[PDB]
Amino acid sequence: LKRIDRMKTEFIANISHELRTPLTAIKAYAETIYNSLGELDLSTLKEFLEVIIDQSNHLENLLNELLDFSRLERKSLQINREKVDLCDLVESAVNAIKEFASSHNVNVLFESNVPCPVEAYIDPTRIRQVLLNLLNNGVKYSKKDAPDKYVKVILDEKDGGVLIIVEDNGIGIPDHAKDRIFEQFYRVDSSLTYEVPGTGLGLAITKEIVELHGGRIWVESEVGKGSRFFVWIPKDR
Amino acid sequence: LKRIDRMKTEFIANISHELRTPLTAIKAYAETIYNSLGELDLSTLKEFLEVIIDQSNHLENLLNELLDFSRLERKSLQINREKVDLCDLVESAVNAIKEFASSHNVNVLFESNVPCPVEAYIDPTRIRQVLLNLLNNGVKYSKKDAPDKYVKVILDEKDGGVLIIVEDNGIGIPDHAKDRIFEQFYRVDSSLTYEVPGTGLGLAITKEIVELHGGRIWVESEVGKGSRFFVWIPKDR
Amino acid sequence: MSKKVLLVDDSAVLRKIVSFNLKKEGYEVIEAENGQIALEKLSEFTPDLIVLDIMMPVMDGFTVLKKLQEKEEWKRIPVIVLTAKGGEEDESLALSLGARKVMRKPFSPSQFIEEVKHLLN
Amino acid sequence: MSKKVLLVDDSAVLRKIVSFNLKKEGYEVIEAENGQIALEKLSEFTPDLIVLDIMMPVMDGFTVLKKLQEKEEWKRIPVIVLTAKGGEEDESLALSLGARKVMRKPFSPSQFIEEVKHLLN
Ligand SMILES: Nc1ncnc2c1ncn2[C@@H]1O[C@H](COP(=O)(O)OP(=O)(O)O)[C@@H](O)[C@H]1O
Ligand SMILES: Nc1ncnc2c1ncn2[C@@H]1O[C@H](COP(=O)(O)OP(=O)(O)O)[C@@H](O)[C@H]1O
Ligand SMILES: [Mg+2]
Ligand SMILES: [Mg+2]
Repeated sequence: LKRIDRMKTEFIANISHELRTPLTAIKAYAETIYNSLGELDLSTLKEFLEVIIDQSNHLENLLNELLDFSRLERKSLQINREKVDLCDLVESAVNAIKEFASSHNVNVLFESNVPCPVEAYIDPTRIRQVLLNLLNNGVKYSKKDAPDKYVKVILDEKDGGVLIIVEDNGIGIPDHAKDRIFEQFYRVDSSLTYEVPGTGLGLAITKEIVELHGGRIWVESEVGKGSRFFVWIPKDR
Repeated sequence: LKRIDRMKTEFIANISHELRTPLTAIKAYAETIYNSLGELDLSTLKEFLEVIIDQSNHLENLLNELLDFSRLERKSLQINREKVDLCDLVESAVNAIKEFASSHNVNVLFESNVPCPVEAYIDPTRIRQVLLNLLNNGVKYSKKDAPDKYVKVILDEKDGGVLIIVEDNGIGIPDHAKDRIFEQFYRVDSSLTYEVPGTGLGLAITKEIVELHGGRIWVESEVGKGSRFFVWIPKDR
Repeated sequence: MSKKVLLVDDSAVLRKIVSFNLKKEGYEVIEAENGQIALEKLSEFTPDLIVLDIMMPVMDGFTVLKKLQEKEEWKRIPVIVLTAKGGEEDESLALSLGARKVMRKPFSPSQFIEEVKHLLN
Repeated sequence: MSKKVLLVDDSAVLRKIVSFNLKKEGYEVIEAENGQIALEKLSEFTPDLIVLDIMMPVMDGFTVLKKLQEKEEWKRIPVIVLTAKGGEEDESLALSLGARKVMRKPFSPSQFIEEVKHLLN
């Protein structure tokens, strides 16, 4: 029947876990500052404030996922296209993930087999969002201890559209799961997915954004080697 | 036959609304402090930190409702009784809300139609949460502008148990909804409830806590006059 | 003489932090708890800028927006709408009621101030 | 002659704020990124107090707790468990493995320090 109810109840729990960790930081750092102004040098004070700011932006990401989820059940998610240099936009996304990247000892790359600029008629906000989700998963699922971890964006044109690839040194994705990771709420609940923040909404939102552009998304992955996500979008006008 | 999935979807939207408001303050205050160190006197610094701390505590209450919701569905919510003086416990609750109440100029009062101590074998934490929940709605559903707004906890011994009443001069509860307000997710979607935060779980959690104690909860209220929430628990031993 | 900004939102926590950032720039701030009060104060002075929330008791921001572009003195007052209503048609309707810019909550104060400075040039 | 505390949690954000509040009181702090790395450090020294997370890679806090109840010189070390695990069974299991106090997160840094002082006096 409709197991959707049980999947939404686990959704509630995941929301509560994703809210718990930033809130722990925000509460402890804010009350420490409040009780320690005489013991904080300026450098430590700004550092603690930045934790609050960074943790509150994790919560803003959670907020926007719940709103986008509302826009899926309502089938209301829309896009607004405009003439956009896609090279400057992927470069815009690697700067918004580079700090959170090196937080996990991971660099981000952007090769491009095609001359810049690459003009496409797309919704720059949502495509940037798609890029950030794939980049976020690249570092959120990088190999635990191993070094030189990276996530790479390769921009290219193929089959009468633009082909974006997001490749990483990840834990990998099993083949029994490669065909359902794009579904709402679904998450690989393996061993090495312990304290990993997770809604299971990201790739579903990504998929709907990509298809609204008239494109498709798919993945190729081998456990241990990493993952490659392919986004193909028509160029339009 | 299952409207559950419908009410659970608006529950997600209500989580997002409750998440959005404190997060607006936390982000804006944190970034302001960070960029305004030379433009803050010490008192403004501390009060901006207090806003952050107070808004985080709103989020923590949100978090504890999702946790408690998980315990409700899993039928694992559990009380642990101790020998506890109820006169003291109810004062721990009115004090813990006296501040938030004064933010709306609502006075919290406690009258015990009996001699203290009131000894009963209850869960001191969970009964406190019950009192706080109903005292919290007494302030949150106060009449907007109003002369001398109060909320009163009235201790009593009736029908072989303890009768806790929480009366308010609030906006009142319409008669057609006096029964469903204890349902999960249920909120009286009126007009004077526009920008009032809520998930519709407080009373469902309150009702479950009180019944686990062997007691019952019910409400009397007329629109415009006020509300009286009745909580009756056996004394136990 | 410093520019005066009319700040209209039902949340005291919100107006406190917006007022503080406005005064950092040297602006003068006049506060309104709802849309009704906002118009009542506009009969007394004319601000250079209005910051407007949408969801308030008594009178909402959409109604304020429509009333300001019905009075010849107020049509030209630039309005920034700052609202938690991140709806897709929420913005369009605000823009068609005369708003110059619609900004969502949560917001960045610095971005909000860049936009405030921009309309004051 | 200042007391030492071994701080064991997978999160750097958390270790930093807890370490800061511990040194306000003058304690030395040794950090461990997981439970196996923790125990490797109890071979080099013995602390006055252990602060322990539950959910960690490699080795979780539950198995750390019991190995401390095992070894003779670890037996008597106080352990505060500070964890996001909110379950009543999680606390009872942790308590039955020798933890003297379990505190949930989000936690109050000062309530946390009061319990730290209490277990060291
Ligand atoms: N780059 C990646 N490497 C490994 N696993 C991934 C990657 N991207 C997504 N996944 C898996 O797909 C699942 C669904 O992803 P997503 O919808 O983004 O969920 P979440 O919001 O929890 O990240 C996740 O559990 C994750 O295990
Ligand atoms: N003291 C009160 N006065 C008026 N209405 C109330 C009161 N307490 C509860 N209610 C009504 O009961 C409904 C559900 O309350 P509750 O379960 O506490 O959920 P929440 O407070 O999270 O919305 C609300 O719509 C509210 O209007
Ligand atoms: Mg408002
Ligand atoms: Mg952990």
